[PDB]
Amino acid sequence: SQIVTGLFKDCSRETSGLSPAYAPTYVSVDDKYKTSDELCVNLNLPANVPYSRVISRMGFKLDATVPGYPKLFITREEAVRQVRSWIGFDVEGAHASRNACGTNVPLQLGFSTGVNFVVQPVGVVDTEWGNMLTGIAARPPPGEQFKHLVPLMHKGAAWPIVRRRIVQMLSDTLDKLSDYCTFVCWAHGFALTSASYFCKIGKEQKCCMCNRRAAAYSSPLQSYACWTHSCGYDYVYNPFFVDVQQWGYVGNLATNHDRYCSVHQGAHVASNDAIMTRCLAIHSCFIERVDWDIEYPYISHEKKLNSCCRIVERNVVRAALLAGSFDKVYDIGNPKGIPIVDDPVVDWHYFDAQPLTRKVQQLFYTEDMASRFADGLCLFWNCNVPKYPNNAIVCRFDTRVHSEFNLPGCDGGSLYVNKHAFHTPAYDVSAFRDLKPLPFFYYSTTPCEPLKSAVCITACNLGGAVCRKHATEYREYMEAYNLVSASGFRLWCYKTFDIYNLWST
Amino acid sequence: AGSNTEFASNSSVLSLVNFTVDPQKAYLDFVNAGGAPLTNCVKMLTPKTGTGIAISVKPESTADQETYGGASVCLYCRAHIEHPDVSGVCKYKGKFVQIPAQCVRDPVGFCLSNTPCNVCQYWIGYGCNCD
RNA sequence: GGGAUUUUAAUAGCUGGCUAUUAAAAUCCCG
Ligand SMILES: [Mg+2]
Ligand SMILES: [Zn+2]
Ligand SMILES: [Zn+2]
Ligand SMILES: [Zn+2]
Ligand SMILES: [Zn+2]
Ligand SMILES: [Zn+2]
Repeated sequence: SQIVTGLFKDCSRETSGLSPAYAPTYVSVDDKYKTSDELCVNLNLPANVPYSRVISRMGFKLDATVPGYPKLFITREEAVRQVRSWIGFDVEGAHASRNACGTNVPLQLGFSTGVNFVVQPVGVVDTEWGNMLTGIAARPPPGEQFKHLVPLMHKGAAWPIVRRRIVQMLSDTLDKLSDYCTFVCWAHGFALTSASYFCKIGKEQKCCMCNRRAAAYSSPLQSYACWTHSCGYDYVYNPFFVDVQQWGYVGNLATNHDRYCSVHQGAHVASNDAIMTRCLAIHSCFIERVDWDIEYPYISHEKKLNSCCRIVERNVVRAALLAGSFDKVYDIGNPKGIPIVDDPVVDWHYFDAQPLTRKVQQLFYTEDMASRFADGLCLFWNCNVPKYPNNAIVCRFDTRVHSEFNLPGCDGGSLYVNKHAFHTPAYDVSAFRDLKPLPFFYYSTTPCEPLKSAVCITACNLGGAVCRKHATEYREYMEAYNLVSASGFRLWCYKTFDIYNLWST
Repeated sequence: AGSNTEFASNSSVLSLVNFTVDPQKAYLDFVNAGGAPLTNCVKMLTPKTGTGIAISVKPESTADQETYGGASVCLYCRAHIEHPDVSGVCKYKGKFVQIPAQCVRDPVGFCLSNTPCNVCQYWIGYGCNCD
């Protein structure tokens, strides 16, 4: 109506507007042609054709709502629903110079995967016969903060190649995780302006070779494909955008990220900015406010891993309880107080941070309860304490193992997505300085209905023999234990453990 | 630096057109769903004694038409995106477009939805008589 | 170089008040 925006600004240095037959808007018409009734007159003065005026792309707003078209600037909760597609996105820019002044073009695009793309300075130029998206003169941002951007003015590549490189990198990253892409930006204005160079939007589409959602668009083929079938595709189709600054953060990105993190220290590079942005988003959604009621669908084998975890636990806890004649057990971290194994007759006590059952008490471990819990064995299954006591069985996830269910997190931690999103703190080997690695072994008391093992605790192997029953049992236990160990879980025990105490049963 | 060109009310739809795979369907769906059409078009003051042809080098409106600048009624010129025409040239820019007086609510939608006749150079269904 | 907020001045318009455009200044963010 009356409020004028900086989008599509005329960045040319010409002192006069355009002819009425050449100007795109009534505002851009030169004032010699206008009249009192908001109409233009066709004067006899000749036009100044040909011309070439640089047009600004700063000020995009993807807030339009059309039926059939999805919402791409998503809110917090649905971004938490789409956490597997989180890709950090930062863009550093160059100012238009020489023929133009008043717009910025992308110079280096950085992603949270640690990848940077250097591009040639390319902008929109409006000419008497239409418009073109071609290279323009640019300059680095003046100041000692952007001295590292000066060489990048002589290292760029053409935009069509960088488009395919971006699509290929996104396909390699997001093939197994999700069918979507969510760009996690810190300041979404320039990021969206740069995303206009390699993103296409529209109605949701199906991949041309399978039933998966299409995430990439090929202009030469005019086709849509998923991440698996996006070879040679040049456009990203329907990406999501998330602005972390709108979540209530004051200050720049560096002081906000450095407040809660110390791992992502690095030199000023757009990929480092993007990594810090995604880390800050992870901290904001899974550490500041946890237990958000969102379940995540399974991908590859999480049900089997869940079964194998209990299979391993019911064997290790039973053996630990049998060895050492420990008659008192504290299961610190049990949410409901359900015991692991009920075959041995020992005293059981339950603690948790947020107990779901009145049988379970509230407890937090800060090493000052080390002498408090000294009369019995301590179970810590998926319980994160900065230091573990000397009398305890511990299972802790190694955050250095990256999988489909283990995304990178904050401050060295990892986002473990197993029907729920848990932020596991960084795996520190000094936390088990009073513990030893638990050796591989199997215990069994079942009756009987080639294999040789020096660690199998069974009356069959105690007599120097074996049968088909235990030859199969030991192998399925090996499969379960492998799956658990290759998933990333590490098991630790008190220092004095050995299987020689288990022959008494 | 620079000189502003477009209102903030239009920036919601042109941005959409800057990102869609096919801009014409996007604009027509935006308008048909109830969105506000494009404004800020270059409308010319004419004596209304013209031949009434669709596209001309000078204003040629009749009493039942209005004359607009060619670049102001082209969606690709408003959104500053690539034209779909042969060799990237615009058939409207630098010329004057005659739009029927009952369709001045959305000149851009009329230019997208209609085409001039190849023989008489009038709008098809709005003045063309080649039957 | 880009944007947001606040303040001031000029211009234009509307009905003591209000809006818009442009320019300047301050703070903050991006570059
Ligand atoms: Mg940055
Ligand atoms: Zn596919
Ligand atoms: Zn970090
Ligand atoms: Zn046996
Ligand atoms: Zn055009
Ligand atoms: Zn005809």
